[PDB]
Amino acid sequence: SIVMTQTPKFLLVSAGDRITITCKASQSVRNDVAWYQQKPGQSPKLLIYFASNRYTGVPDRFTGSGSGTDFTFTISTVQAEDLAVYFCQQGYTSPRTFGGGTKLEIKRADAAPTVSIFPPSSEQLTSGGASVVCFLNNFYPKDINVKWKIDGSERQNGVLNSWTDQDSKDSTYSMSSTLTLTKDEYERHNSYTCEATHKTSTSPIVKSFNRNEC
Amino acid sequence: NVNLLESGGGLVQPGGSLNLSCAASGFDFSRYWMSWARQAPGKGQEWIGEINPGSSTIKYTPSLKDKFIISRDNAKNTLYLQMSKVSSEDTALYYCARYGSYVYAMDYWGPGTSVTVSSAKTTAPSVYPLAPVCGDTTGSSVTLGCLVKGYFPEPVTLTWNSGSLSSGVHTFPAVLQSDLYTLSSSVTVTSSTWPSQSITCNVAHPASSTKVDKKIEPRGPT
Ligand SMILES: *[C@@H]1O[C@H](CO[C@@H]2O[C@@H](C)[C@@H](O)[C@@H](O)[C@@H]2O)[C@@H](O[C@@H]2O[C@H](CO)[C@@H](O[C@@H]3O[C@H](CO[C@H]4O[C@H](CO)[C@@H](O)[C@H](O)[C@@H]4O[C@@H]4O[C@H](CO)[C@@H](O)[C@H](O)[C@H]4NC(C)=O)[C@@H](O)[C@H](O[C@H]4O[C@H](CO)[C@@H](O)[C@H](O)[C@@H]4O[C@@H]4O[C@H](CO)[C@@H](O[C@@H]5O[C@H](CO)[C@H](O)[C@H](O)[C@H]5O)[C@H](O)[C@H]4NC(C)=O)[C@@H]3O)[C@H](O)[C@H]2NC(C)=O)[C@H](O)[C@H]1NC(C)=O
Ligand SMILES: [Cl-]
Repeated sequence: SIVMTQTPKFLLVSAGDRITITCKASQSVRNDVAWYQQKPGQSPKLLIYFASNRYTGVPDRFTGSGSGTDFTFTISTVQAEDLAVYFCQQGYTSPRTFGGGTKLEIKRADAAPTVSIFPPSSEQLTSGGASVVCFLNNFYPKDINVKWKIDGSERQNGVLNSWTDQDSKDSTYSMSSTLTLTKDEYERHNSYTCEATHKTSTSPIVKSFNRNEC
Repeated sequence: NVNLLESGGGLVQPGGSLNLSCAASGFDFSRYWMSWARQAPGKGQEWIGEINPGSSTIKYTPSLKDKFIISRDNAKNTLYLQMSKVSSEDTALYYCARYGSYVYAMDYWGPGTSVTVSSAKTTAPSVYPLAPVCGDTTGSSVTLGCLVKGYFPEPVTLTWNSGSLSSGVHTFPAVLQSDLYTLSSSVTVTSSTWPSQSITCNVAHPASSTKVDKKIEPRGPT
């Protein structure tokens, strides 16, 4: 089977810049190469076919070129809406194998996270569990660290984190952190804190509550 | 107006069998080559196989040529994928795709149907409303949330006010721990809005026929 080796695997570009992705085929595939774009939460769309032809309705900023084993795909001026995974495919012989993809991320101005903390819901406490939730929303760049403290002591066991894909509309990231205890352990302590460390501030962002006090 | 819609996905035990369907409309199905592809969690797209209009040519990726069978019904405008002897590496979103006229390029892809290969048990979610305490606000807006815990398999669908509220929403990817998923979502509205305008998280988990509405109610000053 023909191998399509796609590079780079990741791209971080500012809006307005030019990007070029490369696909190298393990043997010649004539001009039988297609390029696809897959935005977050959507199915792939065909952009380029027969190596260098734009598919119907594809805007001018997308082009492809190449023949034989060497192929490139270019966005002349990247737009924020172009955030997506891009991948090549050869259609010369079966199996019609895909490249491994390139994830295109957009550079934007720094943004500090908006942090909110939530004690366990009484509905969950009735069932014997206790999850504390911290949302860290609309920040940039993506690298961020969250620390949980219980009565001042760092807690790592029981923490589950999830991250959104970069937003195509504001180019930010968001994150959710959930600390799950038993109701019994939760009631053994009074102060719960989520601390966010991010390049925008020298100081951590600290959100806290006390079970008994406001 | 071209449309493809896959169905039939869901949980299947390892070694079991599952048939996927792909309903087509808006073009002359009998004149087009059709194909299947899949995207496993964290991986790129993988081409599965193709079938020509008359079903006289059917091709597969070698690793799948003995597990999967592709077929089509031109009279019913439907493409099929017969999965058998499935294993954990067959867990993926499965896509059906049309080939463009006289090209081996996939010019229209369906939304996909999710397949999970696992022996973990189907479990219904618990849905928990999240409201701030002590009057916690970020400036002129408040953030509420919804926590969905303890379910299997994916997917859960979460909306706010039955989808009427979509601005200011972050719904986070489900995370698996010890064969159960956690999912959460936050919604940020202006302080004036809530609680005078009610906000409700709606959670659907077809695998357990769970459909839950949880209104967010204050537990602190507003
Ligand atoms: C996914 O889709 C596929 C495809 O479906 C189509 O496409 C989809 C997308 C839809 O549109 C759908 O609507 C379409 O139809 C589904 O595949 C179908 O699955 C059904 C089963 O659910 C199969 O139906 C069975 O067919 C058997 C005969 O099949 C052979 O012939 C077919 C026609 O040519 C051929 O298509 C088959 O591939 C198969 O061909 C043979 O294959 C073997 C090995 O692969 C080769 O060695 C042969 O050479 C080859 N021959 C040929 C000519 O090619 C029927 O026998 C079977 O009937 C039995 O089972 C049903 C229950 O399912 C019972 O109700 C019946 O009464 C009957 O029961 C049997 O009764 C006898 C007694 O008379 C018992 O014998 C006794 O047994 C004892 C031991 O237990 C002793 O041995 C005793 O001495 C002995 O007498 C049997 O035990 C008993 N068996 C059972 C199980 O109870 C049935 O009709 C379709 O063939 C199949 N079609 C295709 C194309 O694959 C698939 O199901 C679906 N999956 C899912 C998950 O949705
Ligand atoms: Cl592939």
